[PDB]
Amino acid sequence: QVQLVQSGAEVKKPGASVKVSCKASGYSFSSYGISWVRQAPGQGLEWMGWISAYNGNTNYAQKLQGRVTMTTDTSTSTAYMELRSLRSDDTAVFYCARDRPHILTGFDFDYWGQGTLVTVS
Amino acid sequence: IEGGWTGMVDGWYGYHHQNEQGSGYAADLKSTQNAIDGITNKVNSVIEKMNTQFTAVGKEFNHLEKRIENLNKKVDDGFLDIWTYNAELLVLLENERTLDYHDSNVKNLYEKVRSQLKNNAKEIGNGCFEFYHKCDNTCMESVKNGTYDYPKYSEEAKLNREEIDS
Amino acid sequence: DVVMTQSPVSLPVTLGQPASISCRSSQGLVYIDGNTYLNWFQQRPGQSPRRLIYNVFTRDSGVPDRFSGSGSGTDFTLKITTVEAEDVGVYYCMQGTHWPYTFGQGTKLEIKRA
Amino acid sequence: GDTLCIGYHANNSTDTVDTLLEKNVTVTHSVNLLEDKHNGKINGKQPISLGDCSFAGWILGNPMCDDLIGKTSWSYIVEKPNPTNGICYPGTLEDEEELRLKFSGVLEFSKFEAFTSNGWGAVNSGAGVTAACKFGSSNSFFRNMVWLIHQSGTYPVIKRTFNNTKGRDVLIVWGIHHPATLKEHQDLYKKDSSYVAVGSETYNRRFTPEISTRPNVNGQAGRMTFYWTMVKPGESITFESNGAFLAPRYAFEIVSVGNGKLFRSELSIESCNTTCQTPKGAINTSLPFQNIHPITIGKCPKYVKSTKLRLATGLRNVPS
Repeated sequence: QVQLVQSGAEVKKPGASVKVSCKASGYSFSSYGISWVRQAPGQGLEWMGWISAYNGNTNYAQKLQGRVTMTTDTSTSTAYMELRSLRSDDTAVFYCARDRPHILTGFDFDYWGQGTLVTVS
Repeated sequence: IEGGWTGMVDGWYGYHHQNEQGSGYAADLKSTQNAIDGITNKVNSVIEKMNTQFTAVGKEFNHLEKRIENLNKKVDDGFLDIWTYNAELLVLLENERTLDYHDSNVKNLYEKVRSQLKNNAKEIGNGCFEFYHKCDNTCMESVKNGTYDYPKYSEEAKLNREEIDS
Repeated sequence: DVVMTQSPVSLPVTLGQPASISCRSSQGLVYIDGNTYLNWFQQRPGQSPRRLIYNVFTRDSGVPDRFSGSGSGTDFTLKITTVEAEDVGVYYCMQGTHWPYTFGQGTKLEIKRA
Repeated sequence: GDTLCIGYHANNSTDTVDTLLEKNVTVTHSVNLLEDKHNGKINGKQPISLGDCSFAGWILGNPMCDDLIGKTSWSYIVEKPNPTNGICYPGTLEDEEELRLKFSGVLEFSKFEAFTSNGWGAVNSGAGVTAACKFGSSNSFFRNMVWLIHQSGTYPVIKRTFNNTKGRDVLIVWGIHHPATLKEHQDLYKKDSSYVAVGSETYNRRFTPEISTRPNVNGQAGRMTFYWTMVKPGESITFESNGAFLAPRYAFEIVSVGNGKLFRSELSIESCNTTCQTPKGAINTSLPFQNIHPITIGKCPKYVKSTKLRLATGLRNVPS
């Protein structure tokens, strides 16, 4: 039913590319969309970005524009976040969530991810 | 453009390509997008800054010289008439603005594709453009994102175009 | 851009004393569908968040009748009757209909203010 | 060759909207701005009914209002449009229409005796009953006031004072008798002219009877002008009179204030109201504007004669 499996905890140095993965099972992948959010230590940030399995499309957050690249593998029903140019400020706990894939429909965050710690220093 | 696309459920405006690879729909999301933000802001201003429905009038002494409330009665009835008119009219105004806006966005997307393609394609009666050259998915996506390379295909398009007329 | 202000950042609530959380927006959050969009959600320490309210007045299937979501226009509230134990945690506003959508700040709960 | 086409979206929604030129335009998407749902006629808070009595009947103590007695708190009082019980002895109520606005702001009162009927001095309190205000077959008078008349051929100057030690606003009511002839004045008050002096911490009035024989209403040619005021906490109001005086006997201590307004319909008591409660009903649907009733309660969408207010959100739906 509700199976949104994030990737394992990751530790890197500033300026290296990072790649987080979110698996999903059930019939919940009807080419539906997936968005990703940032949570800085102690205080959360706003959304990071979103992507549509139905129509390849990505919306990225501001001032991250230039580092955030997101993908989807429809065959494995998996989404991917990739942040380049890592920062010590970027050190944070990420998260995945459901979303509706075409703009004719709006948004729905019905599921959530196991969480993936990302440390950068 | 005569009709709409039930198959393009990605947004209000977009594309339907049909090449060697096949045929598919895909909405132009920057324009779809600007349209959504615009219509959302329009609706928000209509609803929020609608009017002060609440009768803030204190009516400390109301009217009462005449048996029933006389001045505030007809004042409220007239205010009723005032918006009963303003709201009907505003609905109409903004709805035809929305339809002309959607029409203008469609027109502009079409003109952008036209200015990119120029000679390397032919215009068709309805909304459609027929290439004088082979446009694979890379060429299609190049047209969509606005990076269509005219000199790349200009020679192939020249030869074909000059051939269909014997 | 949208600004989600939450006035009640800190909330010490005696168990069983209905309290409210206020989200205030810079602009209106209605949409083309006609449905105002803010979906409240709650997070437990070390636990991934889980939503509670859909649009302004729909309760998530997994939400007790205690969690009530209200509001209209730009100012919106969330009141929980007889605040229980697990109800303690961090809360957040939700997407404004404008794509730059803003979670806002956070609001925390306490077991018993006495 | 290959073909790339530009097109818009078509769905199935036929909800139609109307524009400044064309109308019934089938749009792909539209919002209804006009709230026009099923009025649909414990729960939240419970209301009360004034029965065959009016607001005046509900507050003046009209004998037949003995049914009304027993309603201290409410959510939205209900009045019939033409109740049988208003002002049985013909007359008027000074500022009744802002007092009903006051009660649009009152959810509970407590009725208490502010002046004992027999403690007005050597004056007949056991008399002063009329057939116009008869209770059952027997005659009677308003229960919240007492109609004092002479004792043994003399009606002296009487004077009492009330001090609002309750700590809350007290609604007090009285009235002046406007007899039909001079003989009625002499028979009831054993003098030819009288006065009613009402003076509080802020109130100040001297009334005098206006003697003339108005056309008969409920069989009475005389009138009575009833007055009401709000005695604020700490105020000590004093009543002084030597004739033509409808003594206060009961007052109302406003216990709770809120936004419970009133109407004139005959529908069954309806509770569990929504943000806007109307005579027809209270629908949860929250479309910016409504059109069920012009007379509404609570935060309410504006009433509009319209029958359809659908705002176009999508584009012109034309499939195939």
